[PDB]
Amino acid sequence: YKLVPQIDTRDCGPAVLASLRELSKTNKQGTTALGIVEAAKKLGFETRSIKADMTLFDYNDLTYPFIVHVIKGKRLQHYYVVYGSQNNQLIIGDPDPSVKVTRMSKERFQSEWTGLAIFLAP
Amino acid sequence: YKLVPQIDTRDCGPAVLASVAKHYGSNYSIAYLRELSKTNKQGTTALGIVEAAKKLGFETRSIKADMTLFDYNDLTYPFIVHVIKGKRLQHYYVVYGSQNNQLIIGDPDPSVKVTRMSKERFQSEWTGLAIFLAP
Repeated sequence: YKLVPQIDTRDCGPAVLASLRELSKTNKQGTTALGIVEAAKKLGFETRSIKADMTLFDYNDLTYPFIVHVIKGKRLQHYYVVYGSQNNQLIIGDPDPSVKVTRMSKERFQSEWTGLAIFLAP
Repeated sequence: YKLVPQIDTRDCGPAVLASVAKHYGSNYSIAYLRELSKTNKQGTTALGIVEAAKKLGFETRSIKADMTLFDYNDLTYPFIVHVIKGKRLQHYYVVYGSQNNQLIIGDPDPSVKVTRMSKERFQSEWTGLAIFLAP
């Protein structure tokens, strides 16, 4: 589960992306979903974004890994990486150096998750 | 329910901002809120709406909620919500009230403007992010 951690309080977008700062745009308020999409396009990846709910993790034909837009307190533009699910838990990567790859409850992820999932494939 | 429509492909953020700051008197040009909210080619981010609304003399609180939020009658309308509309992954609405199983929303889209919307459709578009602001 190779995850590249964040450094600045703004590079969360790029940080999930790699797992660059200018390609999306990333400015002071972090990246916008459209920015992640655009930047992933430039890098030779097909992208489809979807608005989903928890049933997305019931699907067996889900192509991991992918990006999710999440809200952490007042990090209203946060992003995770989703590598898989196991039992009733998710394996996610948080660019936040204090978190990185973690087991996370499906409940907790539901509380943070926008429903925005960005899928990419070459 | 007054609503400042969007013109540019990017100004949805600024447009909901003006549309609300208008409700408590203040009038601002979209070209300016654009600058305050740091809106670029890729629209505004929730942080942009928050910062800009503060700068405009508003105490603001953002929250992550679900539809149960509208089962609380002492909800103070109006407020801004982050929604997903098609490829418009950053769209925003104004929420003016609720009546029946339906909400009254303001969509800066000149073709939409103020509209009633079912609880279901709004649930499908909505992030859960609600931005409440007060002078």
